[PDB]
Amino acid sequence: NKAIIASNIMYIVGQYPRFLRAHWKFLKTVVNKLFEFMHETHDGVQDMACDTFIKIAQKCRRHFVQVQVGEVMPFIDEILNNINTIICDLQPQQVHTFYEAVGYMIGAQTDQTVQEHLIEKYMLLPNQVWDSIIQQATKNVDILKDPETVKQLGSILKTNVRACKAVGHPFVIQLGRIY
Amino acid sequence: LDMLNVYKCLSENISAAIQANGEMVTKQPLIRSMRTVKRETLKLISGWVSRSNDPQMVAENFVPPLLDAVLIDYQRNVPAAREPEVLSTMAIIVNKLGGHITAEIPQIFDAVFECTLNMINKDFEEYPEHRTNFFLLLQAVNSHCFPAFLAIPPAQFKLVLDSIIWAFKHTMRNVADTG
Amino acid sequence: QVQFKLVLVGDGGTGKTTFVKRHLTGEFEKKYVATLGVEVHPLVFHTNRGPIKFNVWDTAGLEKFGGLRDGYYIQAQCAIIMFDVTSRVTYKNVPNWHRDLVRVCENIPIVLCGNKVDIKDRKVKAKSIVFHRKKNLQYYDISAKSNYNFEKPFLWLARKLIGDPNLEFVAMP
Ligand SMILES: Nc1nc2c(ncn2[C@@H]2O[C@H](COP(=O)(O)OP(=O)(O)OP(=O)(O)O)[C@@H](O)[C@H]2O)c(=O)[nH]1
Ligand SMILES: [Mg+2]
Repeated sequence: NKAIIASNIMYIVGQYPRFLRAHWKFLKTVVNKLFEFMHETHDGVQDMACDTFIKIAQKCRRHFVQVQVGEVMPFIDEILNNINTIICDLQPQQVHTFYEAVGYMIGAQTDQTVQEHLIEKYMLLPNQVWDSIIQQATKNVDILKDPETVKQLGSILKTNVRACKAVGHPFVIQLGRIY
Repeated sequence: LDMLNVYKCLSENISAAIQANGEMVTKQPLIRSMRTVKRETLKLISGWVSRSNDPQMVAENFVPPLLDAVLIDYQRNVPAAREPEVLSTMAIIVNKLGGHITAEIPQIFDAVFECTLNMINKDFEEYPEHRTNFFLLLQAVNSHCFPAFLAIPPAQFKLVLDSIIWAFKHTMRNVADTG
Repeated sequence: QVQFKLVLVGDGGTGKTTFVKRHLTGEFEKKYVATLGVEVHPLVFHTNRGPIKFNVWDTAGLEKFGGLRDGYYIQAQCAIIMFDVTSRVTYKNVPNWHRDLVRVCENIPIVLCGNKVDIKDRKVKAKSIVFHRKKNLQYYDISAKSNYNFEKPFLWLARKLIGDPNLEFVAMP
């Protein structure tokens, strides 16, 4: 029962960004609740929690990259310094939906310099796998024939595609780095 | 709308030219010509809002497109390329719209404030026009949109007030007096 | 073609330096970088009676960047007091500048210049500018930003120094 209820609460709160955009503390509380639900093993809850989060990010993108009252650092930072501890239990597709969600936040930081730093760290995790697979391919190109490494190159790219859909043009700094 | 598009086209053409070859480029036909479309564009925008007589309609239609077109453009410009008249143009609209714009100070001050402040916080000489204007703006906001200074966090507010101290320490009579 | 020593004085931000630059370079300085002490600048105008040279002693207006203040004036042959119509304070101190100057130079053609006429919101109405009258100084309204009455101060001083009321600038090689 609790999961069916929690989902509806999360659906309702997801439909009123106007209210979230006026009440940071609540927004904050909601986002964190979603981050917790992201390790929930009950059926569907993780799909629910991701849908809501991307929804909210899209609609409240600016509040995550600008410092709110009662804080001394933009929420994105906490989120970025923890990506792994949050998404560790998510499935492949859900991880992409998560990356797309943060991508929208990044797209809010119009300030060149800072957006660039945000972007570099945003793509830091996926980049490690990439950089790794790449150096080994520069020793034996038979590796790009390895089932597992090809499965990863797929997922890395898939992640790169979502980030780009949300970040927009500025994402060029990333594309150029691996193009 | 289109006029804003071309304004932004030129504003990005100029900044690049400068970023690629230093201030010097400003001192030649084409650039000075492109500066002119920008400046008259700003004259037109501010020149009308001044003699307008329906604040809300003006704040809900002719103001939001200014954000991405003129403000975030002024933000993304290289220091040498930013148009000082952007600040003074905005100052005039605050004087006119007043309370009807008090809710957009957040969005505006973001783009221009801090980034402009870093151009005028090293000494008391460089970027004269930017000094003068910036404080006509800050004057206006404080004068007709004070509530804004309360909405923002104590950390941001402080940064504002200390900026004022900075004003009245100037040796340029006008800047220090405005402070 | 002999020359002359011209001492330029006034408050800070008055536009003394800016005025001088305009003449030699033709450019207009928008920034305010206060002059420390003095900066001798030779200026040349070509008249119908041979070239003429002014050694502009652009002094400082600020009190802490003063220098050998009254010490610069010695041996002067003409002067220019300048104030800013946007700041009354700089007109109320004019008497102080004329003071120091004549205590060093008893009788030399002087000119009083109200700079910044171009700025629409003028805080020093012409009705108030009367100090030159009883001290028998010449006066002009000027703007280094628009070249308004740009060469009046110098043209007048030339009339006096060369003892010719019909001297005219021409800019002949
Ligand atoms: N609008 C306007 N501004 C002027 C005019 N003349 C000078 N200024 C500005 O006023 C300031 C005056 O600067 P300076 O020429 O260095 O003044 P100053 O008399 O040399 O000051 P000190 O060297 O300290 O004695 C500069 O910022 C100029 O850009 C003018 O005619 N019109
Ligand atoms: Mg000087």
